[PDB]
Amino acid sequence: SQRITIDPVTRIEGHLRIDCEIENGVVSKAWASGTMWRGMEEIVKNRDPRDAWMIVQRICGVCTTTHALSSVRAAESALNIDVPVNAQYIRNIILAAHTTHDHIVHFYQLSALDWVDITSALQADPTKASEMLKGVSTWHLNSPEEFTKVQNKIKDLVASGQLGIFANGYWGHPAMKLPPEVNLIAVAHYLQALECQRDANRVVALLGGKTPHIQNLAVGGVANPINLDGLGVLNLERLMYIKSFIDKLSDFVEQVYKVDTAVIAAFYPEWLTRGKGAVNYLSVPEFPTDSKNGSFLFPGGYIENADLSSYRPITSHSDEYLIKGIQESAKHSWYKDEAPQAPWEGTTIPAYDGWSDDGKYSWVKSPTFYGKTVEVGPLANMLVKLAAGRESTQNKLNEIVAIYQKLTGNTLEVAQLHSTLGRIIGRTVHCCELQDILQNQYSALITNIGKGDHTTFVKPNIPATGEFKGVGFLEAPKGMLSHWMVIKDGIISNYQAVVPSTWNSGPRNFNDDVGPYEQSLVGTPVADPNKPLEVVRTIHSFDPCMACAVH
Amino acid sequence: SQRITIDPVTRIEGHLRIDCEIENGVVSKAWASGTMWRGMEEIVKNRDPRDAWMIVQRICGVCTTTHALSSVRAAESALNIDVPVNAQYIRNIILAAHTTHDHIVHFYQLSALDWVDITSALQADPTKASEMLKGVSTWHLNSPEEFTKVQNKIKDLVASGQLGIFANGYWGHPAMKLPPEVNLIAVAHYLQALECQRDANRVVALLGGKTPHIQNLAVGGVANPINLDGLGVLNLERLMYIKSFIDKLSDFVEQVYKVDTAVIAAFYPEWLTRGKGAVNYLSVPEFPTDSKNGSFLFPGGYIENADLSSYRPITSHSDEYLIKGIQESAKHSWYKDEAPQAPWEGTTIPAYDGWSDDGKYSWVKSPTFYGKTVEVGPLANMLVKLAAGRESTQNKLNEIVAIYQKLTGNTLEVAQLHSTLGRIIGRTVHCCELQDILQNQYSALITNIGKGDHTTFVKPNIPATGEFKGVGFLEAPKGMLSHWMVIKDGIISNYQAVVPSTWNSGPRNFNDDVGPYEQSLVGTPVADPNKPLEVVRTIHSFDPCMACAVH
Amino acid sequence: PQRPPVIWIGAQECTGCTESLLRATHPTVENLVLETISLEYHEVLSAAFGHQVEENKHNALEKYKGQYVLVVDGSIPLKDNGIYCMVAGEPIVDHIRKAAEGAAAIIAIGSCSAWGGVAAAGVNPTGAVSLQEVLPGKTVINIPGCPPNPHNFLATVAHIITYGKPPKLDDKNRPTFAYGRLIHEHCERRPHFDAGRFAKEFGDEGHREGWCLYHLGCKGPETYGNCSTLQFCDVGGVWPVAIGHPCYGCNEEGIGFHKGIHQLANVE
Amino acid sequence: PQRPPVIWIGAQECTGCTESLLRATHPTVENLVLETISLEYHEVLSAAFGHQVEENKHNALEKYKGQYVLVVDGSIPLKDNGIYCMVAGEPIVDHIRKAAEGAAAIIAIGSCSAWGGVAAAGVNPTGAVSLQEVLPGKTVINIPGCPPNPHNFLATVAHIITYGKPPKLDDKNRPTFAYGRLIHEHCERRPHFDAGRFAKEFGDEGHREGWCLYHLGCKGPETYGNCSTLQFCDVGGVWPVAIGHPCYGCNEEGIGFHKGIHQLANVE
Ligand code: SF4
Ligand code: SF4
Ligand code: SF4
Ligand code: SF4
Ligand code: FCO
Ligand code: FCO
Ligand code: F3S
Ligand code: F3S
Ligand SMILES: [Cl-]
Ligand SMILES: [Cl-]
Ligand SMILES: [Mg+2]
Ligand SMILES: [Mg+2]
Ligand SMILES: [Mg+2]
Ligand SMILES: [Mg+2]
Ligand SMILES: [Mg+2]
Ligand code: NI
Ligand code: NI
Repeated sequence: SQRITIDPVTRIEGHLRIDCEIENGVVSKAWASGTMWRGMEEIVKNRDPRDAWMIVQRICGVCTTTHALSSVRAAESALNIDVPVNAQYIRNIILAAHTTHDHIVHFYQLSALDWVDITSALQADPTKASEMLKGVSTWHLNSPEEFTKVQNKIKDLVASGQLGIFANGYWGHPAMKLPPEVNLIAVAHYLQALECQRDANRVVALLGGKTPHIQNLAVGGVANPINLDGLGVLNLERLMYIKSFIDKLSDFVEQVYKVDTAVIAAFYPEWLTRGKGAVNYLSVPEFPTDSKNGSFLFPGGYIENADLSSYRPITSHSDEYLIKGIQESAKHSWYKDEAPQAPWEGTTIPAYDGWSDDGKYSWVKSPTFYGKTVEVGPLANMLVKLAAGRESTQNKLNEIVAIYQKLTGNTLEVAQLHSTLGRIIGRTVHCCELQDILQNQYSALITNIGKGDHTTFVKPNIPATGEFKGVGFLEAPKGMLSHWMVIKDGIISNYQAVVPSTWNSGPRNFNDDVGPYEQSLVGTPVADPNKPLEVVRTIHSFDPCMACAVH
Repeated sequence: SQRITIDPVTRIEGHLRIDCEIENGVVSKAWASGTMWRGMEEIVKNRDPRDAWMIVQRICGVCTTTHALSSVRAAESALNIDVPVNAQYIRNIILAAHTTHDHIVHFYQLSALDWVDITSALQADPTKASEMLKGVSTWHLNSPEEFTKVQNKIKDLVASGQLGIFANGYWGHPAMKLPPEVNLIAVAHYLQALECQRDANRVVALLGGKTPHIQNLAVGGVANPINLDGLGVLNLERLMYIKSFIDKLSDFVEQVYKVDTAVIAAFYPEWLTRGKGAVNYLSVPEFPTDSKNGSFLFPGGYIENADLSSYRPITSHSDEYLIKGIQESAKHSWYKDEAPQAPWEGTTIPAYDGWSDDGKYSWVKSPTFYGKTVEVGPLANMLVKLAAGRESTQNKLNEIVAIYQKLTGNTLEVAQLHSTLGRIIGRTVHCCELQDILQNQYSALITNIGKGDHTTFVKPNIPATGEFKGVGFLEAPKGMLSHWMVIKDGIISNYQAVVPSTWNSGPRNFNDDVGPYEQSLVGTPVADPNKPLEVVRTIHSFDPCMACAVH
Repeated sequence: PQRPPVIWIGAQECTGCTESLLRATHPTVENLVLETISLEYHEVLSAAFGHQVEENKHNALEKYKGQYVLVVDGSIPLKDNGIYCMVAGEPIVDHIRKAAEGAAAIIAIGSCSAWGGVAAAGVNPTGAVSLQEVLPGKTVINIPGCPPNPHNFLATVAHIITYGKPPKLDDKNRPTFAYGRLIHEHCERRPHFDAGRFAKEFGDEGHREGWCLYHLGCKGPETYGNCSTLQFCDVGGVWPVAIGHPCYGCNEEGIGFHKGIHQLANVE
Repeated sequence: PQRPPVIWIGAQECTGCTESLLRATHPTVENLVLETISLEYHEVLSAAFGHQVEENKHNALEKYKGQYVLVVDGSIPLKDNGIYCMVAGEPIVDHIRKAAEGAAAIIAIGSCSAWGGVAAAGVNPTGAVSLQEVLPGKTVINIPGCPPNPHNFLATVAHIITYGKPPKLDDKNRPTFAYGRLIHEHCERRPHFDAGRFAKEFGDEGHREGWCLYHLGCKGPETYGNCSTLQFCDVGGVWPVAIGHPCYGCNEEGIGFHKGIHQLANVE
């Protein structure tokens, strides 16, 4: 057996260490470790419930917006507040546009350099590269002339001898399978992606007041003042400007990101057969559209032992079965209290004692659902929507499979989605379906304002005595998020965040069972143990966020 | 034979009527008429000299900036003020960026639909259209996919039955010579041009305070406050933002506009043999770079009888030879005083009496230079630079000729430039050379601020007695512009504008000699006198501006 | 899918009000003409000229009677029987009155058509008047400025299309979302005015720190508009005061084109 | 030509300060890394990981000794001998002190590195401190905000590259072009403050007219920054107060993450 350490894992958010035991060039056992803690649950304690969202938003700036929205939903749950419909439309537009930026950047800026060899791109013929995409995409920026300009920018960076963040990369590795032409196409799309994500964030900015870290929320609704005839407020001119950026996102998403997802699968088909992290999956419904915090545009649910046919739907953020099942343990984490804890009764008492293979090895806690390990995120979200019979999701997956079938002659079955590439496909399907969420909610807001409803905010009252509890659910870019608030004598007496990367990255649990990252790595081939690219490929497919996982 | 009227001429600035006698299928005689007057010279009279530029800027909003800059130069001339060099760099960047917008919009939005048949573009094969440009342009937006998206926009407009401003055009006319594929290329480039001109105007806005109609000038310099370390003023962050837009203009200008100019000439070569308006040409030097209102980046001069070898250089805006030669007559114009007038002694007394072929028929005056008719604008400007031996101008013209040679197997000589297509080529050459002016002047400004010079404004004094005469020259997009101010007892006692479209569009003069628009039309073949497209093609090549011509 | 029709007529215009559309972003001018409206008459962009384009105007006024929005830039000159602006041999006042008969809505874009503007200033050589003066029995929507931000116009047209009526207007028929407040009652340099921190000349130390421009002649205290908030060109931070020059009052009748640049404003 | 080298190390960061660069326009992040600088170490974007990326850090620190700009986001935790942020088996404070020895310039990007920020608030579970506290012999340039506008950072780096020295700084080592004035001393809602025109609750009539946010808890009177003028995202009109929410004081130690959203500011 050999032992390796990967520290730091780069092209993620935050601070992660991965250790592996390797037997005869195959991973036999793995450890995931979050190596940085802040204590954000303790920082927010003993404050007014109204203040929490501005503080806990700073759990993460990659998944900005998400902890802000979960925190106001948690306070509204505790206080029994129904959010105005206009405030829901505005919250929904921000979450959908933010998630579009987040997925694009993950596929291109964070993940592509696991699969793409920039030096190989220098050998490409730009005309042959453009001809490969004929009848496969209708994108307007796949010409030989575009690809030549990109190739020349690579040539100039290499000729300078200053490769910087493109240095000491995995150029020529035996696991790099793309021809030179496909490597050049991918670099061109990497650069083009940066323009599309910028337009998604211009949507977010116009409603949030800036991004990163929006500033338009409140316990009770939003701070945007709706008045079509007002100077200096959210009027028709401002709404038209928002729409101009919404309309700029679809072509890149559909004609570049969707297509590249199918192409990567066509060249790497063994990655349909490895990287399974779990047999149970959870997602929450998202994008409420009624006056009572419900009527979601996207469905949620729980799948057990990979059986889509007998899954359990979740249609409410007040679902008592969902609420009662969630616990976290610190047996193998650096905290004092080890037995599983419901989050309203949670503690976060630091107890660092260094690394032990069989003891404590991470700042991440270990979440369970009625005692089981569960994967969250885009693979869970896609599987639940297929289990629900959602035609939009079926049809989108089928468009990816059709391009894969044109290139390989083969189809994809659902069994092949429980894998590293299935996880990537689920994230692309999500990004595509979010473009119609944007159109739908922009139209709903225009229509509602036209009926005379300009309402945005319900002012809270917070009893000065008594002890009461709330929970705010949200389907974040990395999966199901929950914030858990206890109020006593008008101030926060307990605050616990259970975050999607906590579910996926957490260490061995109270029963010593293995969570998704650690389980996904068993069986990984490693051609060169000094350069374990294959391990990083599977870990990146989960889109790790360690500021989120640990907080 | 018969007599026709074209009223209104469209795809110009302002209100123009053109009359033609046709005999044996060719124009034998023509009349040009400006049909709207405001009296801008009288509106500005009796005011403080410092106020004039904000009023007379409103002579024209197509050539915005130009009358503002000519007016401050005229007051500075009268008062003997030396403008700070930083104020010159800022004025120069504004004029060069504005002129880039102005020429792009002229070639595409105003002139292209004289030469391009939008209906024929529906018959094009997009792949064959993209193949035609291989080895001819490196532009990144010439793909079959781009061209198919544009074709589908035309198909949708036609299918709606609402063609609006694209209706009742000259579709199928015998003078329409492009193949379907080249019509589709041109429509794609028309749409792309709108993005490039928007970037050019972002440069203007960041220094001017808005556009149309800048608001940063003063008699004595500019209103921009230079302070790299100041909040709310022109600091390094604001200068970086200006540079980000300057850098966006070159590729479209070099790879699209310059290439299209050569392609139009290749398909319409007989248009190199008609449309000569004059044998005399004038331009003024432009873009001063010293501390004393001189050291121009572009040269000026006077060509007599088309002889480049014996031209007279003009290197100063104080040149007494230039100043003493300029007069205007109203013999054939709707004003009372008819003898030629030097502009410091000019009058503008309205005397409308209706149209007469041998009497008065326009609101435009008739300018002369030492008693001769003269063409101004891009053809004049190019020919004077070639006479001066300017290698940059030689080289840029040679690039256009080399594309024409590759397409036709024929070359282009200077004699062929005295024509409708030569005029178009001069405009394109100017737009290309202006991109180097922007890079040069941005660099000069950064370097001078770094030497510790932040000066921008010299406060004027205006004596309360005495009579002072000043003249401000400027090389505008349409040609040499001059504003002539007389100051007496501290106020404006006379104000006269002599504008480049006045030179080209003015009617028969005191000696009944014909000006450039009327001369250019003699010999024009007209296949259909009800639909005189051939006449409009030659007139558009001068880029008429009738708000400018008449004021 | 059919697009709402628009007829655009220029009288004594400089073309700056049309050129503002070429800076617009929401919609861009190409999206305006292909997606938002059907532009049935506009001489700056029309393929057809002369008799063909006058045929096209006649046919559109008939086809679309009671449905189209009429837009006018420039003042309308009444002196000497209308001869200071003649198109196809007839005074522009006659073209405008005939188009007004069948209009669903009528907009004066820019200070010239809204109140006479620069072309009616000084001695008023041509007897230039406003669009509302030529059409006394009609409600004219005024969108002043020289030229206005194009979205002050485009969001007015969008309100008519989307919600079936004009935006709320003030007592000068100006949309309140754009003209409802004095510039000085929503200006970022108000703290410096309050503290007596004034630029005295361009390039002086206070000017170079971004202080108030009142003593340079700023007309913000007497001009209604949205120049300090909406600003210009959608780049961020761009309006005359932010660049370093006083407001001249170009929105406001009796201020712009009447008062000197350096003449002081009255403060309420 | 060769490009100026930059080393970027994250401590107790949320990544929002890196993410600000993905909104920038002058330069865009792609032009930053290909044209303006050579980004020699940045874990968010690096192709290399693990042992390879630590070797390339060591090689760059040697090659570029005396020449590189060191940038840090996040607070630095001193409690329990540095163990609350461990990279490659060592406390992050040790990696930062080693990299500081050879730096030509040192920048704390964001409130966390500038003064401790949210991570050092309340009970301060990890004994989080600022970059300047860890490097007492060095001049640290502070660029606060949560996160700042990215150009407050990018124009500081440009001044170093173009003119060979840092921009002018205040007595907290903040660049004057971005932090030299209180938000309330350059706010477009100051006329409303002066007149007693206040929003009382979100969605009320004054809120829906763009009135002053003082009585909602606005911290503009006690916060230095450029949020009202430079604003955010280069689209025009976008900062918290313009969208309808008070300033929280995120730039300023003792205001953001300490005072409640609706707690009133002290006025000078
Ligand atoms: S309002 Fe101003 S920009 Fe518009 S036509 Fe009149 S002078 Fe020109
Ligand atoms: S006088 Fe002008 S610059 Fe000063 S506060 Fe008023 S509007 Fe702003
Ligand atoms: S300053 Fe704010 S955005 Fe930057 S690391 Fe700290 S919490 Fe994140
Ligand atoms: S309290 Fe806030 S909103 Fe009011 S004027 Fe001051 S900074 Fe502006
Ligand atoms: N998405 C996201 Fe961040 C993580 N993991 C949260 O919630
Ligand atoms: N260019 C331009 Fe206008 C005209 N003719 C002026 O001067
Ligand atoms: S001059 Fe005009 S554009 Fe605005 S700043 Fe003043 S009303
Ligand atoms: S909360 Fe922060 S981003 Fe600016 S508006 Fe206030 S300093
Ligand atoms: Cl409303
Ligand atoms: Cl300076
Ligand atoms: Mg509830
Ligand atoms: Mg937690
Ligand atoms: Mg002086
Ligand atoms: Mg004149
Ligand atoms: Mg009459
Ligand atoms: Ni996150
Ligand atoms: Ni003009």
